[PDB]
Amino acid sequence: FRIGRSTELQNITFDMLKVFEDHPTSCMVNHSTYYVHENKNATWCLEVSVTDVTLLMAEHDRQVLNNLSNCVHPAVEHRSRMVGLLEWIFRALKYDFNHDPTPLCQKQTSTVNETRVQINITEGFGSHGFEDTILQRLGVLFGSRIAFSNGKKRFLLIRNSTWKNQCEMNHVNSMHLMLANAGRSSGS
Amino acid sequence: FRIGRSTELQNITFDMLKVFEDHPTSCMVNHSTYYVHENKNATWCLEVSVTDVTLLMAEHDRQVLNNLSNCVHPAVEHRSRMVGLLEWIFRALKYDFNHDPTPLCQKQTSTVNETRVQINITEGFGSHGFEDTILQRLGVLFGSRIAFSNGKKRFLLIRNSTWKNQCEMNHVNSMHLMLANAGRSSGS
Amino acid sequence: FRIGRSTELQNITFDMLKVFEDHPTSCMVNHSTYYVHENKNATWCLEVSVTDVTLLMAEHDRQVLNNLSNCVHPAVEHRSRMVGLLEWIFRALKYDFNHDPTPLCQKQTSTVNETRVQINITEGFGSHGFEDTILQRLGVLFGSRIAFSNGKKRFLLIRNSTWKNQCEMNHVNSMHLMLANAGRSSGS
Amino acid sequence: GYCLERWMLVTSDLKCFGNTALAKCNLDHDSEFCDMLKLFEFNKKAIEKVNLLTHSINALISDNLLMKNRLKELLNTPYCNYTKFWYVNHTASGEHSLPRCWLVRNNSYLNESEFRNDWIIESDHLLSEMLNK
Amino acid sequence: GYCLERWMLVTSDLKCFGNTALAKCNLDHDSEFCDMLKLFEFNKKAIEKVNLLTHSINALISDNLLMKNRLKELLNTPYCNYTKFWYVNHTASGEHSLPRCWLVRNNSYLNESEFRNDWIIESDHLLSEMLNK
Amino acid sequence: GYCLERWMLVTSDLKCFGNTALAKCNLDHDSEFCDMLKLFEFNKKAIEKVNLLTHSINALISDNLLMKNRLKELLNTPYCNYTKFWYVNHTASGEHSLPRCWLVRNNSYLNESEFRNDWIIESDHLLSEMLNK
Ligand SMILES: *[C@@H]1O[C@H](CO)[C@@H](O[C@@H]2O[C@H](CO)[C@@H](O[C@@H]3O[C@H](CO[C@H]4O[C@H](CO)[C@@H](O)[C@H](O)[C@@H]4O)[C@@H](O)[C@H](O[C@H]4O[C@H](CO)[C@@H](O)[C@H](O)[C@@H]4O)[C@@H]3O)[C@H](O)[C@H]2NC(C)=O)[C@H](O)[C@H]1NC(C)=O
Ligand SMILES: *[C@@H]1O[C@H](CO)[C@@H](O[C@@H]2O[C@H](CO)[C@@H](O[C@@H]3O[C@H](CO[C@H]4O[C@H](CO)[C@@H](O)[C@H](O)[C@@H]4O)[C@@H](O)[C@H](O[C@H]4O[C@H](CO)[C@@H](O)[C@H](O)[C@@H]4O)[C@@H]3O)[C@H](O)[C@H]2NC(C)=O)[C@H](O)[C@H]1NC(C)=O
Ligand SMILES: *[C@@H]1O[C@H](CO)[C@@H](O[C@@H]2O[C@H](CO)[C@@H](O[C@@H]3O[C@H](CO[C@H]4O[C@H](CO)[C@@H](O)[C@H](O)[C@@H]4O)[C@@H](O)[C@H](O[C@H]4O[C@H](CO)[C@@H](O)[C@H](O)[C@@H]4O)[C@@H]3O)[C@H](O)[C@H]2NC(C)=O)[C@H](O)[C@H]1NC(C)=O
Ligand SMILES: *[C@@H]1O[C@H](CO)[C@@H](O[C@@H]2O[C@H](CO)[C@@H](O[C@@H]3O[C@H](CO[C@H]4O[C@H](CO)[C@@H](O)[C@H](O)[C@@H]4O)[C@@H](O)[C@H](O[C@H]4O[C@H](CO)[C@@H](O)[C@H](O)[C@@H]4O)[C@@H]3O)[C@H](O)[C@H]2NC(C)=O)[C@H](O)[C@H]1NC(C)=O
Ligand SMILES: *[C@@H]1O[C@H](CO)[C@@H](O[C@@H]2O[C@H](CO)[C@@H](O[C@@H]3O[C@H](CO[C@H]4O[C@H](CO)[C@@H](O)[C@H](O)[C@@H]4O)[C@@H](O)[C@H](O[C@H]4O[C@H](CO)[C@@H](O)[C@H](O)[C@@H]4O)[C@@H]3O)[C@H](O)[C@H]2NC(C)=O)[C@H](O)[C@H]1NC(C)=O
Ligand SMILES: *[C@@H]1O[C@H](CO)[C@@H](O[C@@H]2O[C@H](CO)[C@@H](O[C@@H]3O[C@H](CO[C@H]4O[C@H](CO)[C@@H](O)[C@H](O)[C@@H]4O)[C@@H](O)[C@H](O[C@H]4O[C@H](CO)[C@@H](O)[C@H](O)[C@@H]4O)[C@@H]3O)[C@H](O)[C@H]2NC(C)=O)[C@H](O)[C@H]1NC(C)=O
Ligand SMILES: *[C@@H]1O[C@H](CO)[C@@H](O[C@@H]2O[C@H](CO)[C@@H](O[C@@H]3O[C@H](CO)[C@@H](O)[C@H](O)[C@@H]3O)[C@H](O)[C@H]2NC(C)=O)[C@H](O)[C@H]1NC(C)=O
Ligand SMILES: *[C@@H]1O[C@H](CO)[C@@H](O[C@@H]2O[C@H](CO)[C@@H](O[C@@H]3O[C@H](CO)[C@@H](O)[C@H](O)[C@@H]3O)[C@H](O)[C@H]2NC(C)=O)[C@H](O)[C@H]1NC(C)=O
Ligand SMILES: *[C@@H]1O[C@H](CO)[C@@H](O[C@@H]2O[C@H](CO)[C@@H](O)[C@H](O)[C@H]2NC(C)=O)[C@H](O)[C@H]1NC(C)=O
Ligand SMILES: *[C@@H]1O[C@H](CO)[C@@H](O[C@@H]2O[C@H](CO)[C@@H](O)[C@H](O)[C@H]2NC(C)=O)[C@H](O)[C@H]1NC(C)=O
Ligand SMILES: *[C@@H]1O[C@H](CO)[C@@H](O[C@@H]2O[C@H](CO)[C@@H](O)[C@H](O)[C@H]2NC(C)=O)[C@H](O)[C@H]1NC(C)=O
Ligand SMILES: *[C@@H]1O[C@H](CO)[C@@H](O[C@@H]2O[C@H](CO)[C@@H](O)[C@H](O)[C@H]2NC(C)=O)[C@H](O)[C@H]1NC(C)=O
Ligand SMILES: *[C@@H]1O[C@H](CO)[C@@H](O)[C@H](O)[C@H]1NC(C)=O
Ligand SMILES: *[C@@H]1O[C@H](CO)[C@@H](O)[C@H](O)[C@H]1NC(C)=O
Ligand SMILES: *[C@@H]1O[C@H](CO)[C@@H](O)[C@H](O)[C@H]1NC(C)=O
Ligand SMILES: *[C@@H]1O[C@H](CO)[C@@H](O)[C@H](O)[C@H]1NC(C)=O
Ligand SMILES: *[C@@H]1O[C@H](CO)[C@@H](O)[C@H](O)[C@H]1NC(C)=O
Ligand SMILES: *[C@@H]1O[C@H](CO)[C@@H](O)[C@H](O)[C@H]1NC(C)=O
Repeated sequence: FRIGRSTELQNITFDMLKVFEDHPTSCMVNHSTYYVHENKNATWCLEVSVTDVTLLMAEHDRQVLNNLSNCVHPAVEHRSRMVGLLEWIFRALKYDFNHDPTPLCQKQTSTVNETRVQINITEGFGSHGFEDTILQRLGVLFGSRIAFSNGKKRFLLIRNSTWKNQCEMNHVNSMHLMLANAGRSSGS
Repeated sequence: FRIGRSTELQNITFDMLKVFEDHPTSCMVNHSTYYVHENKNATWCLEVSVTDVTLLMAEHDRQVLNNLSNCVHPAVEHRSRMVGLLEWIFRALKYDFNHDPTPLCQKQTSTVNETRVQINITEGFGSHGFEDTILQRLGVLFGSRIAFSNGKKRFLLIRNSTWKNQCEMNHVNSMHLMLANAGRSSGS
Repeated sequence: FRIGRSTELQNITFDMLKVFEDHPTSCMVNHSTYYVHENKNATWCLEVSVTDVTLLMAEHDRQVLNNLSNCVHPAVEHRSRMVGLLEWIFRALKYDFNHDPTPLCQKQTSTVNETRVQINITEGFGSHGFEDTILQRLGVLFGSRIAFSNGKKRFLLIRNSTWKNQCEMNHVNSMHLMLANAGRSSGS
Repeated sequence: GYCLERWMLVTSDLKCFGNTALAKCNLDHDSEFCDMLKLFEFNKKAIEKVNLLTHSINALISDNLLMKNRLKELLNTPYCNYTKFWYVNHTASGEHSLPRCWLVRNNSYLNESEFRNDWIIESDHLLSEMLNK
Repeated sequence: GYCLERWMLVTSDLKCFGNTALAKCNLDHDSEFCDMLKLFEFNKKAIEKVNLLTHSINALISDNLLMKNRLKELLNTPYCNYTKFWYVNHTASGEHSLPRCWLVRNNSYLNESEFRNDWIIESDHLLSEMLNK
Repeated sequence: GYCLERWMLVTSDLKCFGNTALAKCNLDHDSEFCDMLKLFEFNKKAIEKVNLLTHSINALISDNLLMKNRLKELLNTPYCNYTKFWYVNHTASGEHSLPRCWLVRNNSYLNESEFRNDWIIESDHLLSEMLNK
């Protein structure tokens, strides 16, 4: 770009693959569905969704009270990594385990082959503004605008799925996630 | 003010009403009594006091173990907001729920029509310096000098009351409270 | 040092004794053994070690679930201070009591006259990277290089001992510890 | 530079500060005026729903500066309470300095004489910079 | 000053920025380019095992600046996404300015005209500093 | 400017640094000397009871700088351990530079030659600023 007779406007574009290859990253398919990836070469991922349908009921499923690792089947090959990524998500959500609603996860004898962690963000289940707090966290984490939208049941759901390149790595989301988990260990 | 022949000393005073109308604020009546207001138009408030008399005993009243919302009667119209303001106060105190003494709140069948949350800050009930930690937090939060004073029983009490304009909004206290609760939702 | 004909290189060395006399400090004997001192005149200290031998078993000893103060005998003269220093260490380790493995401490009827707090940092006991997280915290806290070394059982052990001048006060370690415990009370 | 709205001030006057004075805001980390300007700018763009003040309060307000002022207040040392700010203004030219805080002791504003040396040098500093350009 | 490696950039060119431009990095707290440069330098010294990026991410990346850009994005205001940075470069001399961020709205890079006033003054600023030395 | 007390130093000499050198403290975020001065000032006003060092430690000490130095130490890179600081001092005039940290590798102070380029430019920088005034 020719600004003047002797001055030019130039640009540089950074490539952040090498810096954030081996660290957890996240991506937004749409304003309700998000994906968290432990590392670029992981064959599994965690899906974070805002849903209107209850999938886990308190009458039949376990609640997470300092036993999140039990929500993953003992026969999963990447069980420790999946529990670690769940903790990374939980710390990225800035979850208050003293005051926020107790998360639910699936029963031990579930027929479905996926690990589900459910948070009830319906108005009145938690303290005032808990739904808004979570939605604004989703906006800060994944760049979502779900919060900038108009009493029905609503949940934040974290399930495990196979990595199918549902998005492209976003190093801003990586920075937000890593900032929320500063001091932890990442990079193998 | 005439500094010199061609220079003047001028001042500006800010009005912070519009910025902090809709956010929680706090005020200090005296070095022992403090008031937390959810918003300017709230008809209710939370009183934070440093008292020398036990009001709740461990033998007859409930202890807060991740069930703070139960300390508010289900028939209160602003129950969710009051629980939210209690959590805002608790996060502003920088309370350590793993190590700090367990708060007490009133029994379900209490005759008194107010919700009381009591923290025992008597020397020896908690770890060394817990009383000093809480008193210095009160100084940081409300500008109190209670800490800069001379083994008797002492408690930090949070009760609910009607807003009667016991103080004037202080945007420095508002900033301290909001900084302690960064990322939460405030403003309706 | 004569830099040039009219310029000299001069130095000053600071003495941080008076600033950090009355605050908790820590020191590193070697890359596995560390010592935490409540104050310069304390006759007792807390030893933090990385060991390969199990000293407390889950089958016979208590686990720390919001009752750390119970790990100290009620007849110890500096019981409150020792519990306070334990909390300072725990906050300095950036311990996640929701997700990190539950610490073990000795039984009430232990014959040994020392209070032991054990954390299992063996690979697979906790989430992925928990051992690396703890070892890098040890590096940040005490300046240790234990993390920069090569599946056997490994534990982080905190015991109480008599102060025998095992090290010299290090005000960088003091700053790291105090930064991890900002807002607490220290200095009598 | 920046011209404040009527509702931001209590004097009911049109106050606008030039870009030369406000350029010092990035350089200085101990300016409470710049922090209050950041709050007013954020609230201004917010007014013109969800309120995002909790997410931006760390970016707009320096926690360390607020903490220092609170600790100064607790020890009865003169402190900033973020309400009144003084500046030096060349009457004829209209050039002014970055408004500094008006300190408080014993729930009372510090008298002008009590920080005379503060507003002499600043005045002089202004009268020096004017001659540099 | 600092010359970036091939893998740090997508243009496959040797880009090096002089110490005169990079000296402004400490002065400016709102430079995302400087943060990205700190990140690249840390990763560079890391490449040449344990990864210490979680401990240094606060020192390398300003949380407040990232938060401001995210809040700007959530409100559809032009924001920095930390990918493309523009600078003004005197073609003959080779002197350049500190690369500023290339803002984004609606998932699209801001057109050059849309920040023309941004790269006019900067260009002028360069052409002024060149004459001061 | 600031004259340190006897108990703050181990040399048992009257050391005072002028306001010209100390004015750079606000500008520089990577000065550990300025942080140690802030600690000594706070402790000085504390000595002349409750100790408020835990509340002010974030305002006085930069967490990012301490973290960077610790990470440099863990990787055997030269680091600041906040103990010894070197400065350049014009013997005749008495004008000096802001004391920089004396780096350490392998539990031993870096030799003067090993940072010769550090104290040449600084010396030169001083000899330049002296001629600007
Ligand atoms: C994380 O850890 C928590 C505990 O900290 C686990 O939650 C517990 O789950 C167990 C079983 O999974 C529950 O135990 C069941 O309790 C019933 C009665 O509980 C009363 O009290 C609790 C309050 O604690 C109320 O929630 C509840 O409504 C009742 O009022 C019993 O009916 C159950 O009996 C079952 O076992 C017996 C054999 O022992 C069988 O005969 C029965 O048919 C039946 O299967 C059972 O004892 C316990 O209530 C839960 N506690 C809480 C606080 O919720 C989570 O499961 C765990 N999560 C993970 C992921 O590991
Ligand atoms: C998302 O997360 C979920 C749970 O967190 C994972 O789903 C689990 O996946 C594991 C495998 O990793 C499944 O475990 C395997 O199940 C097989 C069949 O299970 C039956 O087990 C008995 C058999 O009668 C009955 O209870 C019932 O019929 C079950 O259907 C077994 O064949 C497997 O065992 C084999 O391997 C093990 C380990 O090598 C050997 O010890 C055995 O001998 C045998 O060879 C194994 O147990 C588990 O069932 C799944 N959970 C559920 C709830 O169904 C997802 O895989 C995970 N996805 C991703 C992408 O991470
Ligand atoms: C938040 O949640 C906590 C639990 O997490 C609640 O605290 C519990 O409160 C219940 C009742 O409110 C208590 O249950 C009572 O326990 C007595 C025996 O408890 C022994 O063990 C506990 C240790 O857990 C000791 O503290 C205690 O001293 C005893 O050694 C029983 O005597 C009680 O019986 C009552 O109910 C029966 C009917 O079931 C009646 O017949 C009796 O007359 C009597 O009314 C009762 O079971 C429980 O001990 C408390 N736990 C703890 C850990 O303190 C809080 O109340 C709750 N707070 C809020 C605000 O919701
Ligand atoms: C500070 O916080 C406290 C508690 O956190 C609040 O005090 C409670 O206030 C609520 C109202 O918000 C009270 O609830 C009402 O009580 C009335 C009388 O209670 C009696 O209930 C039965 C009747 O026999 C007995 O247990 C006993 O005699 C009680 O005294 C009822 O008339 C009310 O019910 C009416 O309204 C409800 C809801 O609309 C209807 O469903 C009913 O049909 C009926 O019309 C109601 O239950 C409660 O009692 C108070 N608590 C206590 C412990 O006394 C304060 O109000 C609060 N203050 C502020 C400023 O926030
Ligand atoms: C901090 O607080 C925790 C609780 O929050 C304490 O941990 C408890 O410790 C007590 C005793 O110290 C344990 O109680 C014992 O439980 C046994 C059965 O427990 C079952 O369930 C638990 C799950 O909660 C499982 O861990 C366990 O394996 C069992 O499945 C009983 O066998 C024990 O009986 C003992 O007492 C009776 C008299 O009452 C005697 O007759 C017996 O011989 C025997 O001595 C006993 O009741 C309890 O299980 C522990 N809970 C947990 C969750 O671990 C920590 O001790 C405490 N720590 C400190 C430092 O204070
Ligand atoms: C590191 O931390 C540990 C524990 O956290 C401390 O060890 C404990 O130290 C205390 C003293 O501070 C010991 O308590 C004393 O024990 C003596 C003997 O204990 C016996 O008690 C009965 C007697 O039959 C039996 O259970 C058994 O034989 C025990 O061996 C008693 O003589 C002491 O009592 C005396 O003093 C008390 C208080 O003044 C008086 O009330 C009594 O009348 C009497 O005069 C006292 O109980 C305790 O035993 C130790 N723990 C263990 C597990 O052995 C370390 O001291 C601590 N070290 C540091 C440097 O901090
Ligand atoms: C998630 O939280 C929501 C919000 O609290 C829960 O839904 C609520 O469930 C309660 C009962 O558990 C419902 O109360 C019932 O309301 C009807 C009136 O329509 C009445 O017939 C019943 O007697 C009772 O009062 C409440 O209406 C309902 N709220 C909504 C918006 O549907 C939900 O159960 C929670 N789910 C999980 C999995 O935690
Ligand atoms: C708040 O914490 C204080 C401080 O621990 C508690 O008061 C203390 O209560 C214990 C008993 O629970 C008292 O011990 C008793 O002391 C007397 C000696 O005077 C003796 O006769 C008894 O055998 C027993 O040892 C202790 O003295 C007392 N402390 C004070 C300063 O009074 C208080 O109970 C706690 N209250 C609540 C509501 O949590
Ligand atoms: C940023 O600079 C790049 C060069 O690094 C510009 O891309 C070139 O643009 C010219 C002129 O249109 C083309 O002839 C070249 O083929 C382009 N090269 C490449 C590698 O893309 C690009 O236009 C600039 N981007 C802007 C101004 O947004
Ligand atoms: C800052 O301090 C001044 C006092 O120096 C406060 O001004 C007083 O405000 C109260 C109402 O809160 C009035 O009744 C007084 O008349 C005012 N005094 C003066 C001298 O103007 C001001 O409120 C303080 N602001 C904060 C946020 O603490
Ligand atoms: C920064 O924003 C630009 C868009 O302005 C993004 O560039 C796009 O990247 C996607 C892949 O993620 C490509 O499909 C598009 O073609 C790119 N568009 C342009 C105009 O180059 C860029 O990815 C964004 N970076 C981040 C970290 O969000
Ligand atoms: C900073 O590093 C120096 C070494 O370069 C340390 O100085 C040593 O201090 C010990 C006592 O702790 C003495 O035994 C040595 O003789 C000293 N060596 C030298 C060369 O002076 C200094 O203690 C370190 N400070 C900190 C806080 O780590
Ligand atoms: C503080 O100022 C008040 C206001 O007049 C005065 O009465 C008081 O004596 C002063 N000093 C103290 C220590 O309160
Ligand atoms: C406050 O300072 C002014 C200086 O302008 C002086 O005239 C006035 O008397 C002072 N007030 C008091 C109460 O000392
Ligand atoms: C944003 O940009 C897209 C891209 O073309 C455009 O379609 C859309 O209308 C713009 N505005 C909004 C509000 O989405
Ligand atoms: C983008 O801006 C450039 C100015 O260089 C202009 O030529 C082009 O038409 C613009 N693109 C659109 C889609 O408006
Ligand atoms: C570090 O310095 C010590 C001190 O003499 C020396 O013995 C050692 O070889 C050096 N290198 C390493 C890698 O320890
Ligand atoms: C340290 O550096 C000085 C330069 O002043 C040199 O004379 C001395 O020999 C060096 N010491 C060692 C052990 O190399």
